[PDB]
Amino acid sequence: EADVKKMLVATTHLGVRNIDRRMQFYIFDRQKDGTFVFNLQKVWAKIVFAARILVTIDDPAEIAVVANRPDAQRAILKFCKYTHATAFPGRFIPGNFTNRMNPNYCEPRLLLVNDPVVDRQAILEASYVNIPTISLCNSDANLKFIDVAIPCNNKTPMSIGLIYWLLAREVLRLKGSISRTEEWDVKPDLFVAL
Amino acid sequence: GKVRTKTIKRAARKIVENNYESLKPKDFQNNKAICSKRNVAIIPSKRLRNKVAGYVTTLMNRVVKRLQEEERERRDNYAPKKSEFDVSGATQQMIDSIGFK
Amino acid sequence: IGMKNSSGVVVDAYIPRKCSATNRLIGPKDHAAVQLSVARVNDKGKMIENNYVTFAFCGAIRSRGGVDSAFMLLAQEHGLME
Amino acid sequence: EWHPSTKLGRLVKAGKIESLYDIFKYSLPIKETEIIDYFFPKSELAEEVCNIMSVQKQTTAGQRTRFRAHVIVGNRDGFIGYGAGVSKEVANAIKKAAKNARLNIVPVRRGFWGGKLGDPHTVSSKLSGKCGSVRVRLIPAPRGAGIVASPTVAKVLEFAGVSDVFTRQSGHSRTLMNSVGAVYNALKSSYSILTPDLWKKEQLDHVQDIRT
Amino acid sequence: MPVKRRNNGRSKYNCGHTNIVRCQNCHRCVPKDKVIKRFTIRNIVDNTIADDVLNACVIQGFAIPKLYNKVQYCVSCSIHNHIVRVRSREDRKIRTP
RNA sequence: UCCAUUGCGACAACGAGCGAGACCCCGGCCGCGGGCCGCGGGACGGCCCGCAGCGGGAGGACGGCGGGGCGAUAGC
RNA sequence: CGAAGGCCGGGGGCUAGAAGGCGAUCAGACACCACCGUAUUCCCGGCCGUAAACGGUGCCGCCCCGCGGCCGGCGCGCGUCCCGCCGGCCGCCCAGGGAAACCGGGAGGCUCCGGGCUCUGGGGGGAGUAUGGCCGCAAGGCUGAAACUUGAAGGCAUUG
Ligand SMILES: [K+]
Ligand SMILES: [K+]
Ligand SMILES: [K+]
Ligand SMILES: [K+]
Ligand SMILES: [K+]
Ligand SMILES: [K+]
Ligand SMILES: [K+]
Ligand SMILES: [K+]
Ligand SMILES: [K+]
Ligand SMILES: [K+]
Ligand SMILES: [K+]
Ligand SMILES: [K+]
Ligand SMILES: [K+]
Ligand SMILES: [K+]
Ligand SMILES: [K+]
Ligand SMILES: [K+]
Ligand SMILES: [K+]
Ligand SMILES: [K+]
Ligand SMILES: [K+]
Ligand SMILES: [K+]
Ligand SMILES: [K+]
Ligand SMILES: [K+]
Ligand SMILES: [K+]
Ligand SMILES: [K+]
Ligand SMILES: [K+]
Ligand SMILES: [K+]
Ligand SMILES: [K+]
Ligand SMILES: [K+]
Ligand SMILES: [K+]
Ligand SMILES: [K+]
Ligand SMILES: [K+]
Ligand SMILES: [K+]
Ligand SMILES: [K+]
Ligand SMILES: [K+]
Ligand SMILES: [K+]
Ligand SMILES: [K+]
Ligand SMILES: [K+]
Ligand SMILES: [K+]
Ligand SMILES: [K+]
Ligand SMILES: [K+]
Ligand SMILES: [K+]
Ligand SMILES: [K+]
Ligand SMILES: [K+]
Ligand SMILES: [K+]
Ligand SMILES: [K+]
Ligand SMILES: [K+]
Ligand SMILES: [K+]
Ligand SMILES: [K+]
Ligand SMILES: [K+]
Ligand SMILES: [K+]
Ligand SMILES: [K+]
Ligand SMILES: [K+]
Ligand SMILES: [K+]
Ligand SMILES: [K+]
Ligand SMILES: [K+]
Ligand SMILES: [K+]
Ligand SMILES: [K+]
Ligand SMILES: [Mg+2]
Ligand SMILES: [Mg+2]
Ligand SMILES: [Mg+2]
Ligand SMILES: [Mg+2]
Ligand SMILES: [Mg+2]
Ligand SMILES: [Mg+2]
Ligand SMILES: [Mg+2]
Ligand SMILES: [Mg+2]
Ligand SMILES: [Mg+2]
Ligand SMILES: [Mg+2]
Ligand SMILES: [Mg+2]
Ligand SMILES: [Mg+2]
Ligand SMILES: [Mg+2]
Repeated sequence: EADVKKMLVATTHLGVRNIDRRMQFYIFDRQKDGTFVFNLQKVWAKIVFAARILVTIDDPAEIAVVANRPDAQRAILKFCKYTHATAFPGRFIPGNFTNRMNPNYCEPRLLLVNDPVVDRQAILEASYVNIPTISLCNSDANLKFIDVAIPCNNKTPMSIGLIYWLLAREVLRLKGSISRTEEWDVKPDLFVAL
Repeated sequence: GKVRTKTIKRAARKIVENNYESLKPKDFQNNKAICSKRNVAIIPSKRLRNKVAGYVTTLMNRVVKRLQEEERERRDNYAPKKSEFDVSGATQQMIDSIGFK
Repeated sequence: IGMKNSSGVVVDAYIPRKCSATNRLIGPKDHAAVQLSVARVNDKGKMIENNYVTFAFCGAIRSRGGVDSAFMLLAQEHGLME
Repeated sequence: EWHPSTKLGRLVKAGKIESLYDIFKYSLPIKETEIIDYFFPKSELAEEVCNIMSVQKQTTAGQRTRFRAHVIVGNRDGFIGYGAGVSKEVANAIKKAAKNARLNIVPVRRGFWGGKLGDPHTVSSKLSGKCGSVRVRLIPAPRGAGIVASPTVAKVLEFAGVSDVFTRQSGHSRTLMNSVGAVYNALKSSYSILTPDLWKKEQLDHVQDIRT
Repeated sequence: MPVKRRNNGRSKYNCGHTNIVRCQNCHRCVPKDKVIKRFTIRNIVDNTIADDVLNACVIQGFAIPKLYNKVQYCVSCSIHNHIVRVRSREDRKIRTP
C-alpha cells in the first residue's frame, strides 16, 4: 500500500495515448484526453516475477543492465551497486555480444533493458547468442524478441528510479541479503535523476 | 591554416591528464614541461615538442572554463532529509477495484 | 524416446529440445532459442536452492513477441503466478 | 598452446564437455575451430575442395582478380560441414574456406527404408532444400541402391554417412555453390522435423544445461 | 526498365481518367494529378519600395494589396528551373515539404 | 572545418597500417667553443579583442616560417 | 458498349491547328524557334473497333502479425467527442515468397507440388509477312504459314 502511494506520486501508471494489442491485458481504464492507465496490481506481479527470474543466476555479474536514456542513467548504476549486475550505460557499441575482439565484449545470461525502441541494438544482438531478455515496456511497446514485459511509465525520472528501486529491493529480499517485511535503508531518491 | 594532426593531439591529452598539477596555462612553463624525461616524454624533435606544447597550453585553459572526478562521485551519493514524495478520475476506479478505497 | 532398431534399441544420436509453448523442436544453429528458469519460492517468501522450474522457447515464438503472454500462461499453470 | 577467447572454448579445454551432441542439443555457436578439432583428433574429418572461382572487380586502371573457394568436411558417420573463403591468393582462400567449413558442422539424422534390421542406412525421411534458384529432394532408398545423385551431390552425401539415397535436383545446378548450399540446407533441417518417435513430453533439468 | 515508384509518378487513386492542365512555362499538356503545383502569396509592389509607396499615400490606414497565384509546371520545366531536384534512392521516399 | 581521408563530431561496426604530416638540406636572428666552421637556443596559431578552427591588432630577426629532397596501392 | 485520330451525309465556325506558305538558324535544315493558315477540333444521324485501352497483374470462393489516413451507412458510451461493425479507396510492414527489383487487401498459405472455370506462351530472326477466308465505303481489323538463317537475344542486379 505504501509502494502503491509511491507509484501514485511518481505517476508510474500513465501511458502514452497509443496501445499495442499485446499490452491490452495490462490496461484498466482510459483517461478522457486519451492517456491509458495500467492496473498497478499486474505491474507489481510482473515485478515479482522478474525478481524470481533474476535470482536463479548464481553470479549476478553476468546479468547485463542496458539503458541508453539519460533520465535512467543514474538509476542503472545504483541497481548494480546493490545487486552486482553489469551496466552498459551509454551508446551500445555493435559487436559487444557477437565480436570477441571488442574490449568491452561479454557473454551474459540475462539482458535487462529499459526501453524497447531505445536500446534496440542490444535486443537485436542478443538474439544471435541465445540470451533471454526482460524489458521495461510502456503501452506502445513492440515485444519482438522480449520474454518478460513490465508495464510501466518509462519516461519520467521518478517512475524509472522507483521501478529499479523496487526491483533491487525484492531481489535483495529473495536472496536473504536484506530482511523481509522491513523498509530498506536505501531511499528511492538515490535512483532518481536530479 | 595550422591544423594539428592526431599525433599532436593524442600525446597532448595523455600529457595533460598525467601532469595536471605541473602545467600552468602559460606557454614557457609547458615548453619546459614537454622536455623532461622524468615526466617521461620522448619527443624526438624540438619543432614537434613545440607543437605538442602549443596544444597542451590550449588544453589547459579549456578545463578552467582528478579534481572534477572526486566531487562528481562525492555528489552522486547524497540523500536529502526529505523523500520527494511526501486528483484522479480513472485511477480512483482502479484503487477501488484493487484494495481498501 | 526416438527411433528404434528392429530389436528395441534407440539408434538416435541425440534428442532435440521441444518448445514449452508451441511444442516445436529446437534444432541446432537456431541461435534465437532460449532456455530459462524460475525460482519457485515455496518457503516463506524466500527461494530454495537448486529447485527451479525451467522452460524453453524456439526462435519462431520470439520473432513475433508471443512469449510475454505464453510464458505467463505457462506460469499460471505451475503455481508460480496468478 | 591455444588459449580460448570464449567461455565455451574455455569450458571445452577442461573435461566439461563430452561430445558435440551436447553443444547441438543446447544450440550454441562455435567460434573457434580447435573446439571442433578437440572432438575429432587428427583426420577423422575428410576435407575436399569442391570449387575455385575467379571473381573480378572493375577498376579505373584495370580488373582486380580474387579467388573464392568452396570446401566441405565430414567424418562419414553423421557430421557434415560446408564453408567458403575469399582471398587474393588461392592458398589463403582455401584456408579460409576450410576454417568456415569446420565452424559450420551440423548433425545428420539417418533412418530405415522399409526394414529396420541393422544400422540406419538412408535419410530418416524425405528432405528438401533450397539455395538460390536450386532446389533438392532427398528420398529414402532400400539397401544396395547406393547414392543416386550428381557427382557434386554424391560427395556431400558420402561424407555425411548416407549409404542409400535417391535424389532430384531442380534449378540451375551448374551453379556449384548453390547446389552444395541446397544439399547442405536439406541435411541441416533433418533434426527439426517432428516425427511420432519424438512426440513424448519430457522434463527439462537445468543441472545439465551448459549455461550458455 | 523496372518500376521506379509505387505511385507510378502521379497521384491517381480509383479512377480512369483526369483533367488536362497546361504548363505555365512551356505550355505542354499534363494530367492534373501529375503536374507540379505551388501556391504563392506576394505583394504587388516589391518589398524594396514597400515603405516609400506607403509614406507617399494619401489614404489613412491603407494596406498594400497582395497577389494570389497558383503556379503549375511540367516535370521537365520543374527540374530545369529547380522547383524539384533529382534525389537519392532513399531520399525519394520523403514527402516532407 | 583544414593545403590535404587535416581534424572535430556522429555512426553495425570495433581496432590497426601505409600515403599526408612528421623527417633531411639551405637561408634569415642570438649564445658557448675554436680559428669565418661547428655546437646549440629561437616560433608555438604562444599574447590581446570578436565570433576543430575562420577574422582583426601587437611584440619580434622572421607570422602562421620560406625554397628544395623524398615520395602510397594499382597500372600503360 | 468502346479514348483520340479517321470516314459518309447535313449544320456551324471563336480558338488552336496535320497539310501548305513564309522569316531565321545551319556545311545543309525540306526540322526544332517566329509568323500566316486548310482539313480537323463543336452539334445531329450513321460507320470504323483500335491505344503503354496499364495495376504491363483474368473471374468466383476460404485463411491470413500488426500500426495508421480518408469516404458512406449504422450501433454503444460518456459530456462535439470516443469505442466498435459492415462496405470502399490508400500508406507502412513481422512472417512467408522470389533471379532479384520488390509483393505482402498477395506476387503468401506451393518440388511438404491437386478448390472451380476460361484465355495465352514454348531460343532469336524471317513475320504478323505471303496465301486463303470473313468483316469494312475506305483507311483497316480479325484469322495466319513455309522455305531459309543464326549462337545467342532477354530479365533483374554489382563495380567502373
Ligand atoms: K535475430
Ligand atoms: K528491361
Ligand atoms: K517495365
Ligand atoms: K506517370
Ligand atoms: K480519385
Ligand atoms: K479524379
Ligand atoms: K506537386
Ligand atoms: K515533361
Ligand atoms: K559510418
Ligand atoms: K671547432
Ligand atoms: K671546426
Ligand atoms: K611553445
Ligand atoms: K463507340
Ligand atoms: K474511338
Ligand atoms: K475526321
Ligand atoms: K473555325
Ligand atoms: K464551331
Ligand atoms: K490530323
Ligand atoms: K511549317
Ligand atoms: K526533318
Ligand atoms: K530533326
Ligand atoms: K495563326
Ligand atoms: K481530316
Ligand atoms: K470544320
Ligand atoms: K481533339
Ligand atoms: K469546334
Ligand atoms: K471511333
Ligand atoms: K501491347
Ligand atoms: K500505366
Ligand atoms: K479470363
Ligand atoms: K468520413
Ligand atoms: K466514415
Ligand atoms: K462513398
Ligand atoms: K460518412
Ligand atoms: K461514417
Ligand atoms: K466509418
Ligand atoms: K470491415
Ligand atoms: K471491407
Ligand atoms: K474497413
Ligand atoms: K482495397
Ligand atoms: K475468359
Ligand atoms: K489471354
Ligand atoms: K493473350
Ligand atoms: K497471344
Ligand atoms: K493474300
Ligand atoms: K466492302
Ligand atoms: K468502294
Ligand atoms: K471514303
Ligand atoms: K478496299
Ligand atoms: K482492302
Ligand atoms: K486483309
Ligand atoms: K539482357
Ligand atoms: K525483353
Ligand atoms: K531489351
Ligand atoms: K523488354
Ligand atoms: K540480384
Ligand atoms: K545480372
Ligand atoms: Mg458501335
Ligand atoms: Mg486562329
Ligand atoms: Mg489562325
Ligand atoms: Mg490490341
Ligand atoms: Mg491493352
Ligand atoms: Mg494488356
Ligand atoms: Mg480515400
Ligand atoms: Mg484514395
Ligand atoms: Mg493500399
Ligand atoms: Mg497455351
Ligand atoms: Mg489477303
Ligand atoms: Mg484474304
Ligand atoms: Mg544479378
